[PDB]
Amino acid sequence: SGDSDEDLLKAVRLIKFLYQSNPPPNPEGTRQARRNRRRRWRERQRQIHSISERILSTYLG
Amino acid sequence: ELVMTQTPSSVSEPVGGTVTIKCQASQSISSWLSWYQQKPGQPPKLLIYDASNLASGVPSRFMGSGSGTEYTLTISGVQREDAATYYCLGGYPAASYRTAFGGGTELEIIQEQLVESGGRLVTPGTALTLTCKVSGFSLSGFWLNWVRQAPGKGLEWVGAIYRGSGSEWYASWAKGRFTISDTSTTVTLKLTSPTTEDTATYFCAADTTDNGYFTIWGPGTLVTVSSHHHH
Repeated sequence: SGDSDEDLLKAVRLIKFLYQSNPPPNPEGTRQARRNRRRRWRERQRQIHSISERILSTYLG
Repeated sequence: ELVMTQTPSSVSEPVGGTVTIKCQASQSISSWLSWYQQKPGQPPKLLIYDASNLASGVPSRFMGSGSGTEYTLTISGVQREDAATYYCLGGYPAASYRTAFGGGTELEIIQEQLVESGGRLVTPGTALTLTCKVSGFSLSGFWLNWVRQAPGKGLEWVGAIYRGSGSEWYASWAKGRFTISDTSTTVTLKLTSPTTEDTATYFCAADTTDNGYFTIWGPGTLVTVSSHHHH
């Protein structure tokens, strides 16, 4: 059962990586590409949240 | 830890007849269930995703169902081109119970590129390195899985890597034995001390959505672990 503790820590580092690898977007494209990069980021953050939630609940289920 | 109990082993059905393949998860996997069709000497092709969703190009005759823990693939108006071998894949690499394939059902009837190289005849003991070259992925980071298949046996999940980080995840049997590593346009699989029980075709599959299912597969590489004999 020593593995399941390291597994959860490994799992959290991945979730942490996921978020860190989706950084807030740089303003360029005058409200058009700026709104596109904004929309894109929000979509991805929703996904990162739902994957985290699902990964994590296997460790507290 | 996760065990996909698949029934039946095999099914003989005439053209037009209904075909019902079932998977029973050992743990609550939810939407984490995908169905794959595999033809002789071909890598599996994705059919159904997130339990009920149909993959792009797949005909309507293939339906995916899921009631909590029990899962179902129905091929309704069966055709001669559906004579293949079907498997379910349940779970997630990063999940506590990992991701596992069902036993598989053999049915008889009456852009993104992945290439694995390095499959050779190693002698029992000899370290081996299988390398999966990755090209055309509009994706920076994603899961790159290693799936093996012993001759005339089912698909097994070796492990995966989240292409960005160093998040290596392996099956119970695989840990210690195997080592997945990341590079620029590549991902390797190292067999540290292989036995004859490691003779199989090794495939590298990509999860291009991060939802736990394999969309793109490689051709496969044949690995043989056997000692030489006199001629």
